[PDB]
Amino acid sequence: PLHKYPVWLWKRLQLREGICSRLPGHYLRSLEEERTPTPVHYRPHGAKFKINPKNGQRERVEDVPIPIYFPPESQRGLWGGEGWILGQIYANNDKLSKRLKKVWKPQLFEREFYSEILDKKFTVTVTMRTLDLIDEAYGLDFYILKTPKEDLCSKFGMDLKRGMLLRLARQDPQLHPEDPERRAAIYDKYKEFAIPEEEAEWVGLTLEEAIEKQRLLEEKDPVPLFKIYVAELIQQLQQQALS
Amino acid sequence: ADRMSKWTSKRGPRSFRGRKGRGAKGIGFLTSGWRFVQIKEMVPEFVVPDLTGFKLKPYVSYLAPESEETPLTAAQLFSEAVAPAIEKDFKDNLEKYGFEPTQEGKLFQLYPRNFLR
Amino acid sequence: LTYFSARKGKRKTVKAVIDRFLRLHCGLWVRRKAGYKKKLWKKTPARKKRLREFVFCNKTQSKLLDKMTTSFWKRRNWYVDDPYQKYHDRTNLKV
Amino acid sequence: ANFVSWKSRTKYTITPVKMRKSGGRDHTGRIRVHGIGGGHKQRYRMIDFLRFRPEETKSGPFEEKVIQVRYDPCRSADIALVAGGSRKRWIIATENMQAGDTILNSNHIGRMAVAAREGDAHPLGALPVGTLINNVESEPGRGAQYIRAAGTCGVLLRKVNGTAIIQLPSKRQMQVLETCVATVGRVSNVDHNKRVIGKAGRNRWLGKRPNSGRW
Amino acid sequence: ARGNEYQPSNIKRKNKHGWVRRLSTPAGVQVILRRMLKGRKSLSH
RNA sequence: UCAUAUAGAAGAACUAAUGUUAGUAUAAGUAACAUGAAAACAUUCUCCUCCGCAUAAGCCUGCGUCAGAUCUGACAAUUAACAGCCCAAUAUCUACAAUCAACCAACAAGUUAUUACCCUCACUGUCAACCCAACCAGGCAUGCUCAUAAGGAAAGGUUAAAAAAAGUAAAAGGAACUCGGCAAAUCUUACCCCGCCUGUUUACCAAAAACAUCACCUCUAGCAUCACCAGUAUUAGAGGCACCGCCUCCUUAAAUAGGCUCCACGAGGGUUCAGCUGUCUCUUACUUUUAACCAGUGAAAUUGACCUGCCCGUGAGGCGGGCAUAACACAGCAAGACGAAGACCCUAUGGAGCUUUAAUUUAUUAAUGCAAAACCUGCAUUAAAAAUUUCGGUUGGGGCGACCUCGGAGCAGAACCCAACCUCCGAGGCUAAGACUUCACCAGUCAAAGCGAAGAUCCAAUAACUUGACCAACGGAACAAGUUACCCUAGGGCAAUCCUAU
RNA sequence: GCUAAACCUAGCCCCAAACCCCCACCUUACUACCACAACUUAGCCAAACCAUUUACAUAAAGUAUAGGCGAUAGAAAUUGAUGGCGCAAUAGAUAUAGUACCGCAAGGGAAAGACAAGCAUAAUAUAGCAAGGACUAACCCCUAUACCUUCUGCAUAAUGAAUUAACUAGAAAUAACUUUGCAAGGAGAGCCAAAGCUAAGACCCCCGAAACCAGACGAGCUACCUAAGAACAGCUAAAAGAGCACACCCGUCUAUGUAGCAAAAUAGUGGGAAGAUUUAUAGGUAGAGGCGACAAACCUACCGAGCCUGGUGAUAGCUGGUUGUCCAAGAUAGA
Ligand SMILES: [Mg+2]
Ligand SMILES: [Mg+2]
Ligand SMILES: [Mg+2]
Ligand SMILES: [Mg+2]
Ligand SMILES: [Mg+2]
Ligand SMILES: [Mg+2]
Ligand SMILES: [Mg+2]
Ligand SMILES: [Mg+2]
Ligand SMILES: [Mg+2]
Ligand SMILES: [Mg+2]
Ligand SMILES: [Mg+2]
Ligand SMILES: [Mg+2]
Ligand SMILES: [Mg+2]
Ligand SMILES: [Mg+2]
Ligand SMILES: [Mg+2]
Ligand SMILES: [Mg+2]
Ligand SMILES: [Mg+2]
Ligand SMILES: [Mg+2]
Ligand SMILES: [Mg+2]
Ligand SMILES: [Mg+2]
Ligand SMILES: [Mg+2]
Ligand SMILES: [Mg+2]
Ligand SMILES: [Mg+2]
Ligand SMILES: [Mg+2]
Ligand SMILES: [Mg+2]
Ligand SMILES: [Mg+2]
Ligand SMILES: [Mg+2]
Ligand SMILES: [Mg+2]
Ligand SMILES: [Mg+2]
Ligand SMILES: [Mg+2]
Ligand SMILES: [Mg+2]
Ligand SMILES: [Mg+2]
Ligand SMILES: [Mg+2]
Ligand SMILES: [Mg+2]
Ligand SMILES: [Mg+2]
Repeated sequence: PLHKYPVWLWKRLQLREGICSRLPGHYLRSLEEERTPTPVHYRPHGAKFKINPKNGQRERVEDVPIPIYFPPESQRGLWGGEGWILGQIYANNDKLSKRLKKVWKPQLFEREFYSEILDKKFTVTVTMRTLDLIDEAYGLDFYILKTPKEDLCSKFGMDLKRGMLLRLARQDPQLHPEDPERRAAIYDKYKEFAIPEEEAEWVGLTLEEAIEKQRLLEEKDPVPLFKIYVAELIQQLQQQALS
Repeated sequence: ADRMSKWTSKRGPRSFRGRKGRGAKGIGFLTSGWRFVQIKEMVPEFVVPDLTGFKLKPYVSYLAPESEETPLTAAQLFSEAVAPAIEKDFKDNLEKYGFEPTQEGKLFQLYPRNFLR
Repeated sequence: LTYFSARKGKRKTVKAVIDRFLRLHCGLWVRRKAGYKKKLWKKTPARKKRLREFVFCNKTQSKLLDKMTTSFWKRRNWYVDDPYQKYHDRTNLKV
Repeated sequence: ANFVSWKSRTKYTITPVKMRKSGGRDHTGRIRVHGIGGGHKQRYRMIDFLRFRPEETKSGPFEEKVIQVRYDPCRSADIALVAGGSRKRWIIATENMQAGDTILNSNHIGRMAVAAREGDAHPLGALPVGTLINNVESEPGRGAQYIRAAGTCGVLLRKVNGTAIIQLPSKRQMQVLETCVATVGRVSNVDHNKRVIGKAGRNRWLGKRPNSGRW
Repeated sequence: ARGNEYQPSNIKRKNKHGWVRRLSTPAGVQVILRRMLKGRKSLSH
C-alpha cells in the first residue's frame, strides 16, 4: 500500500501530535527554520550568473556547500564553523591517477576566554578561524551573542548564548555585586540582544532537552477529587441558598 | 538444543537448579555459611474472622429480586459519605470530614499500596 | 547506446557523433576525411587536395548514425547564414 | 576480553602473591609475544628496589640485617629478606650475602669516598672510582631499574661536578646524578650462565613453549 | 570420527546465545529485532 | 455485444533443460533385520560381560496403573538430613612447600582486634530403560565392586551346495611364495643409511629421512604501571644450525640387491644368520557367519523402448549375408552390454593466488624538510609496509626460437582474385567533369578542361599558418611481467631412409 | 476391481481513500527485595581486460554541459499541475505458519483441506526399434538402422529422458510497411512540416558458475592460551621427559566393512603410559582475521581461505533448454 504522508513529513507531523505539540511557538519556529551555514571551506561564487569561456553564453551558477563532519569532541568547544573534510583526491592532481582517500582536519588549540556577561574565564578548544571571528566581532561575548545557531555549530556555544541572554534578560544582580555602575555598563553595552525571558530559556536547547523541560514544567501531582467534589458541592449549595 | 519449552528450575546444572525459584515469595535472607534467617514479619499472617452465627451462605436463593448494575463511582461514594455532613454544617479546613491530605502517617497507604489483599 | 535513460526513460544520443558528422535534413551525412590535418608535409599535393574534402557516408553508415541520434538532430533547421542551406534537399532524384 | 591484569595490589607486604600467567595474550586477547605459556605455577614476592627507604617518621642512614637468601622464580638473582627497625623487605642480594649479615643503607655523601662493604647501598658519588655496583637508578629517588640480573657487575667509571659516569654490563656508559643510590658488589647467583637445562621439558617448566610462525 | 560436535552445556548455551548477550551489543539488539519482525517465538536461546 | 459468432485482450498451447512438486513403477518380494532352551507362566537350566551401582554433565516423564490398540487417552508420581542458593564494615596481618613428612637429597619454588546484629529452616534438584551421534559394534569426567551379591542372551525354523569371511588341524620340504617373510608360527643374531635422544604433525589415503628439541652461533634493544613485565645485557625479542669429542673382494648354485668417528634410542629405510610356520611346492578336512529353503518386515543405486541370439563384412543383440531358434522358473559365473567416481591435454580478453628488478599509487604508517599556535595541524621528498591490476597472436610434438605493416618475383602458364612457419630480397600551387582500388569500411590512386607560376581518433604547445614522439603486437587498451606439483569454475578432447623372404 | 480421479471456498494480489495502534520480564530475559554508555555506501556490474569513469507530472531535452571527449552521465532558466478483460489449494502471501522440522548461531523453512501412470480380472510359444502392407487368419510372409541436442553427415560417435499428472522459457525503441482521420498543414499547448502529420497494428527468452564487496553469527568440534580441579594398578628401579605393563591416550601393519554398526568403525597386531602426559569445568583469541612443535594444518562433518543475510534475477563470447496446424522462398567468396 501507500502511506498518507511521505517519509520526510513524519518528523514535522510528530512535532504537532504529542508533548512536542505543547512547546511554545517560537521554539518550534526556531527549530523548523533552516539556514545555510556561512561558507567556510569553499569559495562562494560571487553572483547569480556568469559567462563561461568554453562557449561564451550566460549560464546560471549556484554554490553547492561542501559536506563537513563535526566529531563529538567539538561539541565541547568553539571550533567556529570549521570541521573535518572527508573525501577523495586524485593522486597527482591529474584525473588519470588513482582516486585516494583523504581527510583534512583543522588545527586545534586550547585557550582561555573571558566572558563579561558571565564574568568567567572558560578554557575552550578553538581554531584560528574562531579567534579571527572573535576579533572581527570585538570580543567573545559579541561573537557568541550575534552569531546564529547555524554558524556556531557547537552545543557549548549555544549554551553560552543561553546563559548570556538569560543574564541580560533578567538583569539579575549576580554579575558584579558591590558595583551596580559596572553592572549597568555591561548590561547596556549589549542592550541590543535583549529578548524576553520566555524566549531566553529555550535558546539552544536540543529537541530532547526541550521535551524534558516541558514535561518537568507540566508534570504535577493529580488533584484529589475530594477537593474538586467539595468545591462543586459548595457551588451548588450557594446557588440553592441565593435562590 | 531445546528453545521452545519454558525454562524452569528443573533445567540447568546444580547452580542454576538452585538459584532459579518457582514463583514462591521469600521470607528471609541468607546469612554467612548458607544459613537462612527467617523474619516473622515477611510471612503473611492470615486474618480469618469468626464465622459463628453468620447468616450468609455460599449461594443465594432463586427467590431474590433483580436490580441494575450501578458500579460505585467516586461521586456516588462522596454523595453519601461526606456530603450530608457538609450540608448539615453548611448552615453555619477539610480534614474534619474524613479528608486525608497526606499518606505517610497511616498504616494502610492508598497510593502507593503498602498493604495486601 | 542507451535505449532508455534511468532518470527519464527516453532514448539517448551518442554525443561522439554530433561532434563528427552533419545530418543534411533529407538523409545524407557529411564527414571530413580522417588523416587530413596531420602529417601534411610528406603527402603529395593531390592527396592533400583529396583529404580536405567533405565526403558523404554510404547507406549502412547513415542508418547506423541515424540510430545513434535522437529525433532532435534530424529536424528542419533554419539558420541565418548556413553554408549548407542548399544541401538540405535533393533535386531531380530518379529512384 | 574481560582481562583485569593481576598486578592490582596497592599495599606492600612480604607475603607472596598469586601470579596469573599471560601466555603472550595482551588485554585484547591476541598473541602479542610468541613463545610464552604454561609452565610451573608461580607466586610473586614484591621485591622493593628503592633500597634507601626510611621507615615511617624516621630518617638518616639505617642498618638492616638479613634473615634468609632464597631462590626466587621470577628473578634470575636470589632475593633476601632484610629486617630493619620494624619492617621486613625483599631486596635483591649480591653474591656473598649469608644469613645473619648486616648491611648499611645511607644517602650521606661524605667528605671523600667511604670504603663500602660489598652489600651496602650508597649514593654514586660516595663511592670511589673503579668499584662494582648493582641496582643503579637512572635518576634519584626513583628505584633500581638498571643492573639487576644474575651475576652482572657494573663498574663505576668517573665523577664530575654533580654527575657520575657508570659503565653498564652491555659495555657502554651513562651519566647519572651523583645522589643516585646504588649497591656495591655483584648481583647474586653467579655462574648462572652454566645451566645446561638438558631437555625440552625444563624449558616447558620455566614457561617457554616452541612456537612456529611469528609473522 | 565426526558428528558429535555438540557437547551440550546449559551454561555455555545461555552465555553465548542468551538474551543478555544479545542485548549487550548493538548487533545483538539488531538480531533480536529481526527475529521480532519475522514473527519468531524463540527470540533468544 | 449477442444470450456458439464478430471483435478486443493475454501468466495464451511442453515427446525432452542430470527441470521442480506430487503419484506409482523397475532393480524386488531381491539386499538386509530379529526371539538362548523346557515349562506347571510360579519356575528351572545353559552360556556371556572392562561389566555394573552412584554422583556429575546432559535430557525432561521417554516399558508405573487403568482403558482403548498392534501405539492413543486418562490417572498417578520424584517428600531433605544429600546438593545448590551465601557472607556487615574498617585496619591488621599473611617469609619457610607438597610428597605416610621424620631422616638424607633437591627444583620446576608450591585470617585475626574494634564497630553492628540477640533474628531461625524458607526456596529450589530428587522420576526412567536417559545424554552427543538423523535411528547406531561409535563418544562420554569422577567414586566404588576386579570378576562380580550387579547386569545380560552370541542361534526366527530348517539343510549343511558353490564363491566369500573368521578360526582350528595337517604328511614330506621349510621362504622354493612374493615387489618385500605382508599374514601366521616362533624367538635368536649381525651389520648399513638417515635422524642425536623422549616428543609433534597432514581429525578422514603420507607418523617419516619432516617439525620441535637441549648445545652452539648471529642480529636488535639502556628500559615502567594492560602483553614482553610489576621483568632490566648472565635480561628480553627475532633468526640459523643441531648435544657432546674431531676442523672451519666377501656374501648365493646363480647378486642390477647388501658390505667428520660418534654410545643410546626409532611401529624410520636396506641387508643377513638361525629358527618357525599352509606364504608356497599342492592343496585338504571340520566348525561359525554368510549361504540355499520355509515364515514375518522390507530398501537403494540403475531404467529411452525392447518381442534383448551366434559367425563373417561394413562402419553391432538391432545394418547386410549365412546359422540357429517351442515357452518358463531356481542357483552360479563374470567374456559382452564402451556395464554402472578419479585422473591427463587444450580453450576462456572466467576466478583466486605466489614472487617480483611488471604497471600504477602513498591513501595509512616512519623519518626527515618547510609553514602553523614546549605538541598537534597542512604541504613536499624519501623508504618500508601494503593496496588495485594484467599475462597479445601464428607455431617441432604443445615448449625453445623466429616473425607481426608495406612493397617485388613462381604457385596463380592466357581479364580479375586465390593460402602459406611455401619458394628468394628492401623500405619507415589552387580548383574540377569523369573514373580506378588491395574483394567490407577507413584509407589509397589517375585525371581532361579552368585559374595562377614556370600509422587512425583523442589529447596537450599553440593566435595561427597547423604540430610531434609512442601507437612497429604497424585498424592503434593512455600507463601492466614470471608463474601455479595446493589450484577452483565453464567447457572441448600401399614409407623418401629402412626390417625381412623370392 | 483396487489405487485413484473430480470439486469450491478458506484466503490472498493491485489500487483508492484515510496518517496507524492482575504478576513477571536487560542477572542465566519472562527472576518481589542494596553503593561504563550514542552522534562519506565498498563492490558485483559496462567499457566486450582494467587502472579515471559506470544510472538509484507533462515540456523545455536527452538540449546546454561532463567524459580513458570511449562506455556512458546530464541540468536549469521558463511551463503547468471505493474498485478489478486479479489468483482460486503445485496459483494467490512463505502461511492452516514464520508453526513443524534443519542449524550451536545468525539463519533456513515446509506440507495440507473439499477409473492418469501402476496393477488385477487374464503369465508365455521360433524372428529380432515391436510397426506397416496386408490376410479368411493374432503369429507366420515382404518392407523396415529409436527420439532430442551437439559435431561436416554421425549405425548409439557423444549428451539427456523409468513413467503419469500439474507448473515451467520472446518483455521494448529507432526507422520502415499496412490501414484509418486531416491535409500545406497535422496534433486536446511543448513537436514535426519542401506531402506531411496524428492514431493504431507488427518486432528483441529460461536455467547454471567458481567469484567480489558489505554487515551480522560462530572457538560446546578442532589449534593455542588462561583460572581453578582430577587421573595415572602391579613389577623392576629410587628424584629419571627411566624399563616391562593395566586404567587412559594415540592409531604402526594386516583383514573385515565400503549406503557399512560408523558420512572413518570392528578384530587382531602395535607406540606412549610420573610426563613436552591425559583429562572434566568456565573464559579468551573471529575470517586476509585467529591459531599453528609449517602439513596450506585447523577454526561445528565439504578451508590455497568459515558460515549466514544483503548488493543479487552478480556476470558468463561457455553448457543445456525454448511449447499449436499447414504452405512457400531458402547454404560455405572475403576483411
Ligand atoms: Mg470455436
Ligand atoms: Mg506459458
Ligand atoms: Mg522433464
Ligand atoms: Mg537379482
Ligand atoms: Mg540374506
Ligand atoms: Mg524438596
Ligand atoms: Mg542441606
Ligand atoms: Mg535418585
Ligand atoms: Mg544376575
Ligand atoms: Mg539372538
Ligand atoms: Mg537364520
Ligand atoms: Mg605341514
Ligand atoms: Mg617417537
Ligand atoms: Mg619411528
Ligand atoms: Mg522370505
Ligand atoms: Mg563384428
Ligand atoms: Mg539367473
Ligand atoms: Mg578471447
Ligand atoms: Mg582473468
Ligand atoms: Mg606476391
Ligand atoms: Mg589475402
Ligand atoms: Mg576496397
Ligand atoms: Mg590543366
Ligand atoms: Mg594488436
Ligand atoms: Mg592486425
Ligand atoms: Mg568489465
Ligand atoms: Mg500455497
Ligand atoms: Mg507456499
Ligand atoms: Mg489406467
Ligand atoms: Mg548397442
Ligand atoms: Mg541416462
Ligand atoms: Mg574450548
Ligand atoms: Mg545468466
Ligand atoms: Mg570466444
Ligand atoms: Mg521449397
